[PDB]
Amino acid sequence: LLPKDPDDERNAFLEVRAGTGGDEAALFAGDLFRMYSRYAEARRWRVEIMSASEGEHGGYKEIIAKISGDGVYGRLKFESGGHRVQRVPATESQGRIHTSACTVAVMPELPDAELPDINPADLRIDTFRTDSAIRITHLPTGIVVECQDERSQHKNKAKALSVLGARIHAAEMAKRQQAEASTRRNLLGSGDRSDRNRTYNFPQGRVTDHRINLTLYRLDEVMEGKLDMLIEPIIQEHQADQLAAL
RNA sequence: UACCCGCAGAAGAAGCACCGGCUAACUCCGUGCCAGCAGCCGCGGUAAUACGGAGGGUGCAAGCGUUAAUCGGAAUUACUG
RNA sequence: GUACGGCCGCAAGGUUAAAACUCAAAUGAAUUGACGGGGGCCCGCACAAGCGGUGGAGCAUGUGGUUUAAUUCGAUGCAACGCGAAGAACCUUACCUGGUCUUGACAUCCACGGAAGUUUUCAGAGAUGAGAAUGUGCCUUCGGGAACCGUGAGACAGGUG
RNA sequence: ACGACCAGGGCUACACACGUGCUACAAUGGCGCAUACAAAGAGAAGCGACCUCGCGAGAGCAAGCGGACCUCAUAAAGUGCGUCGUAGUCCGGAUUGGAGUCUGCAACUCGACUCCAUGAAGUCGGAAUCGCUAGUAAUCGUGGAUCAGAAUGCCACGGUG
RNA sequence: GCGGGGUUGAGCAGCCUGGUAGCUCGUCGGGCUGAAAACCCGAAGAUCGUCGGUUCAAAUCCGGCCCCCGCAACCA
RNA sequence: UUCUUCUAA
Ligand SMILES: [Mg+2]
Repeated sequence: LLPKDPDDERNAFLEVRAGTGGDEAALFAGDLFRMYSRYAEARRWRVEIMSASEGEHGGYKEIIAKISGDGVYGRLKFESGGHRVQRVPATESQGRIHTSACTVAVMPELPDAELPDINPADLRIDTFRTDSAIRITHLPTGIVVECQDERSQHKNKAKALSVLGARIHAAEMAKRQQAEASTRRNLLGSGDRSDRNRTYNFPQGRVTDHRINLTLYRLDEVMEGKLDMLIEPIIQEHQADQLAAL
């Protein structure tokens, strides 16, 4: 009955990087990615890693994936933000609590047909080491998306453009939503993609949201993909933001 | 005018600060190195006497705090010293 | 001991000498320690002297990793790794997949209704579903209870969380 | 329901990586026959002779012994002879087919063992690294617990040295 | 416009008159260390830029192209 | 002869 965001039914391009705190966050970049792998397989969604980058110490410097299926952006759009891990390092033999965090970007599946204002004069495309590596740079936004992991040039080009065109959608629809003042009533959270949304205390096994301040000692389950325990009450409060302003 | 006389009924009249230590005075609940606190040492990194609330208590009192400000403590420019 | 200025110098620079700022310390000796690619001493299959073995092979066994609906969990320098576990076909099993159950398997309390209990048929993977003969061991100025089943009420249980 | 019960699963998966073992790469050996020699334990439905039958795994009889009595119980390395003749071998045994045996509701996952066939790798192992100072190392058997069944493990025990 | 070259990941040898893919580090894995380095040990990886031809056979020889790299774009 | 380093209750 509620007027919904029509990009919710789109799928999700996904962008995870390493964060602050050292290898712990870079591990925690790789640690979170297994959960969404468990989640999207539980959600019967196809995980498609478009590009990946470790810190070569067991932790991912970054990773770009696409998760596709049924209403994938409508379940993952809330996740974009800071997410903190609290644990004890293995090189520490005293129990000094180091803390680290990571950065999340969730974008709708935006086709280039749904991107009419794309312009190759507004693009800068680099081909390097038949050369298979593709670096596409969107000139008015400065958005640079590389793809080199495929064996051929044509496969890397569409993969570097689709994430970039999603980042054009990620830039512009954020710049449309932050411009609209009364539309943010139907919005759970701040609307910026930088809030420390959820803290992971591992010795407590604690999952603690911060936008609704929902605390769970269910981390072992959640890390293995029991995440609709969290995503659904977010939407229940997100649509409570939608219903109470109507 | 001061002042004096009766008049009504407990009637018409109490608060602010603080309680980890220094420093008199504490428990409980929320809270979780967040929110905050803070003169100093310092708290909050789930069991907070230090955060917020409750009660309870301390201390002043029609004020109570805060800040600014000057000397003091400082023999910390030392004549004393 | 720096900036600026003065001073001096052939120059190098010297000399005179700040403040903004920032910290809640800085330092001094001395003490117990620890540590030393310091010194001295002593001891150790520590080295030396010896013997065999591992690492190569195959397999057992364990962990990691990976995988899994699940591969239950713990132990991971020495001092985890044929460890927990002196022995996972089921059981174990703590895990998965379904099937189920809720004063609950169980403790005790509390009534209530059948003495228990005895044999059986069928459904069902089984957890269970009605059939189905009974008994009166116990006791009583005898709810038929207690033993022992079932029902109910909550007290609570339970948890290898 | 992080509680209770049932079946089935899984705890045994599998590119790998490591630990720890076991068995090898042979002639001081292999194989065959003959023969010598323990110690310590275990045992009542037990240990189960004895004989029977089965190539054997076993099956049946069923003594005997709660055990300084009987059973387990024949120690093995060895000794003696024969044989193999320096080879992937009469080394070595992986794997796999077949066919059983036993256990236990039940051996698909997922058992142990027998028989037949099969006969990988392996011809002393890089950098490295381990153990051990005498009955020790080395090497050879035996037993025990755990245990329905099921140990190259663990715990003992002797032999040689 | 003309010359040059395009080679395991990388940077490069060999490119030899065509029967012929080496190096080094990197990588991977062990060893060493309490750990990381360093070092040691062991591993693997190339269709020789491209489209073709000549050839018994092309990295090789040849031709065209892609890429650059050099060079030259003069005299009033 | 040679011989470096150890984030953060
Ligand atoms: Mg090792």
